[PDB]
Amino acid sequence: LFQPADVILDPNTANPILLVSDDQRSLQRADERQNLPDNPERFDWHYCVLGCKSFTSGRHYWEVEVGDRKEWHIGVCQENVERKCWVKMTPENGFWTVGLTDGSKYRALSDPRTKLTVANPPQRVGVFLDYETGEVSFYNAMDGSHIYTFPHTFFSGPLWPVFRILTLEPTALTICPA
Amino acid sequence: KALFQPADVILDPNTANPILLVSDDQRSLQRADERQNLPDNPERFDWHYCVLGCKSFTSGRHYWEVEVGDRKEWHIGVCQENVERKCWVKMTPENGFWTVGLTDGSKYRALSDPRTKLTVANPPQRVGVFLDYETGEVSFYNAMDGSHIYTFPHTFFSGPLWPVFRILTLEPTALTICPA
Amino acid sequence: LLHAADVVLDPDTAHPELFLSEDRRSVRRGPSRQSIPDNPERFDCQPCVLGLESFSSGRHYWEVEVENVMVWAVGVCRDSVERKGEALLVPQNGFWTLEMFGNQYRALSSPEKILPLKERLHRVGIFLDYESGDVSFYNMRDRSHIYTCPRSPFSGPLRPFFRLGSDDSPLFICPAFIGAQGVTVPEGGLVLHRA
Amino acid sequence: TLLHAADVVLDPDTAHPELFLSEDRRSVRRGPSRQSIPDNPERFDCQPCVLGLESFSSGRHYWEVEVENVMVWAVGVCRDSVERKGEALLVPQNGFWTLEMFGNQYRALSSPEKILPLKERLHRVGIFLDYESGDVSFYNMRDRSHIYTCPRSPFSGPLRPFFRLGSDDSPLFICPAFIGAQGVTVPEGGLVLHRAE
Ligand SMILES: C/C(=C\COP(=O)(O)OP(=O)(O)O)CO
Ligand SMILES: C/C(=C\COP(=O)(O)OP(=O)(O)O)CO
Repeated sequence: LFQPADVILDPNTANPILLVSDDQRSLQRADERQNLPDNPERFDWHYCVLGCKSFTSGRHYWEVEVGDRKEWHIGVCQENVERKCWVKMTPENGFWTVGLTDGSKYRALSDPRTKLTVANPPQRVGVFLDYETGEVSFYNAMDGSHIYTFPHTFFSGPLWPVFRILTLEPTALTICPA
Repeated sequence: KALFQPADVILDPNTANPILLVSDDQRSLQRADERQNLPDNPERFDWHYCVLGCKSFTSGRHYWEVEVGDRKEWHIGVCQENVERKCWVKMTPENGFWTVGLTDGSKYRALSDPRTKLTVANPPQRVGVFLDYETGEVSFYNAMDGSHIYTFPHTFFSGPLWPVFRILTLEPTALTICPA
Repeated sequence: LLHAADVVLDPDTAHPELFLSEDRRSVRRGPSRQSIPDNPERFDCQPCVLGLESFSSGRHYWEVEVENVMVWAVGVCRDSVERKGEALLVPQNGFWTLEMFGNQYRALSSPEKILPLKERLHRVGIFLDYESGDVSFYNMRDRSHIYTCPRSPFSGPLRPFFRLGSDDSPLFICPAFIGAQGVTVPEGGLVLHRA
Repeated sequence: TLLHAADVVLDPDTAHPELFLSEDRRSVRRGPSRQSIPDNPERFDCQPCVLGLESFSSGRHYWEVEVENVMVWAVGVCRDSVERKGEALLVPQNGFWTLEMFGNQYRALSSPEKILPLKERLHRVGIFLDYESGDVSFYNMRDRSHIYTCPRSPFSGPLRPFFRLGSDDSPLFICPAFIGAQGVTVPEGGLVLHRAE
């Protein structure tokens, strides 16, 4: 009921500290920000990178291999978001994201941040989008557990898969191919 | 036939450090709490708390008297037009600064390299600066009793010379130039 | 690039019962009181005083001594503040501060968000990153982190904020290091310069 | 006019073989052995020193250094041009404006004549630099008190932070500049007592 999406990371949107794999599937972090041009599409403050392809309508889904990562946040964002200074990643600011911080605190990046009580920490999360209905939901791609879903909102403009990592840990954030 | 030319020195506000306060008659000099917001034109001493006169000396003998009074800190004399004004330089004749003065209310010094410790019998309330461009003389006297204070080693003067005044402390007594 | 801000208070902004020093780098509350004109640029009911220089960009920080002071509240506020009346100095009104009350430290200066500090602070730092909504406080004894306020979207210029509810002892603002500025350096250098 | 709290990071290419740097390059120890490293022209070979990375040629900058439990240390500013090889004295004529602890005393300009009569033991020392003023000062960061200002110097060239570790007891910590909650999630209740690595 949701079209599988072949998502790849767009390095030109990557924060100067984020490392995009050669296949544009894995996402790591460096010790310090890299000397890269500050093109208007690149994220400068938030440790965020987008996909290469957007979604203007339909029902799409992709699965993210979060693995052992003790910090990660995934979701979607409007194209008209601010990428050069700090914005509170919130549906009001065009950000529909969930994730994990500190290895145990699962939260939905809303305002206020909704504290999720995940029974079993997911090793692979599935992001589900539904433009015309305004539904953003995240599931445990392994055992199908519903993690969280955002309230219905009327989407404006295109949507891009957004990925944010803050820590420098061994295990990387990889996107599962479709 | 005249012995020297008495200089009617008035302070140039366009050269004064942003921390200095030039009077309305351009005769008295005072300091401020923090620097003013004045443009950093080339003629302004941005680092040293210095101020120049308005007219220079290209030749001849000149003399003027400065009222120092109860001031605990002051330094006066002459300097060349090409002196460094935008960063610190040691105010010595080597750097184009012929200056003497008082610090800590008691230690009189001729600002040379190294600074010369001066022994002053009677603390001068009014100092006279004598300049002889032809013989390279820069001399300082006690204007009240005419007694000599210090004379710099005579030098070959290059470029015009400016009356320069430097104060580092904020205090009630001001550095005042006595009119001709 | 971090800026070590040299914060001097603005007597316009100041309160009619706070008494600034001549350098305007200290403030104290005594029995006598000012009776200055309550213009729109100032505070009247709640004891406050603001720094003149207001920031609109970059990273800035400054230190404040609060030794032997019972009740204080240091932080950062906007330049588009409310200055009349007695509203709550809570992030919603544009005031992010760190305070002491009842021998306790409270974040956001609201009674239930109390900070669990294991030692009394004698000199705190106030950090500000404009492009990050970052207003942080530091324990300058070990330069350790104390508290970072909930990230605020900054509209216009902000300026240092100071509030004293303690009559006992003055609140000191640490000036930026000036080196040997305005002071004669001898041939051997200055040793243990004081004043 | 404006003071810049510097974020100093050591340069391992200038680090003496007996100096062991941490992974963040913000602290250094004197190890029991040598590292068997190349003797590149940037590295000190006889005196145990290491410089900061970014150099200064104008403006006001300062950095704090934790020197607690270090018996023989020397910190300050040096010229980018100073000779790395040899055992030349760390004096201003050679391009070193340094504050040193030697023989359980404090010596300015690394001179036995200029002993600093401090009665408090230094734990965090701030190194002040004002290029246009020729000013290299030092401060006791416990009380923010003044320690010593070196004789004014026409620098004429880029200047770099200088560090000499002479003991093997305890490391030399160069305190990083405050970065607030950079790269850290501030919770809804605010970030309380952050301790990082
Ligand atoms: C450090 C950083 C973002 C942290 O943002 P926040 O501090 O607002 O925390 P969160 O509510 O999880 O978004 C760069 O992406
Ligand atoms: C602070 C200052 C000048 C101090 O210069 P110096 O440090 O060379 O001291 P002095 O020998 O009296 O000239 C500004 O005029």
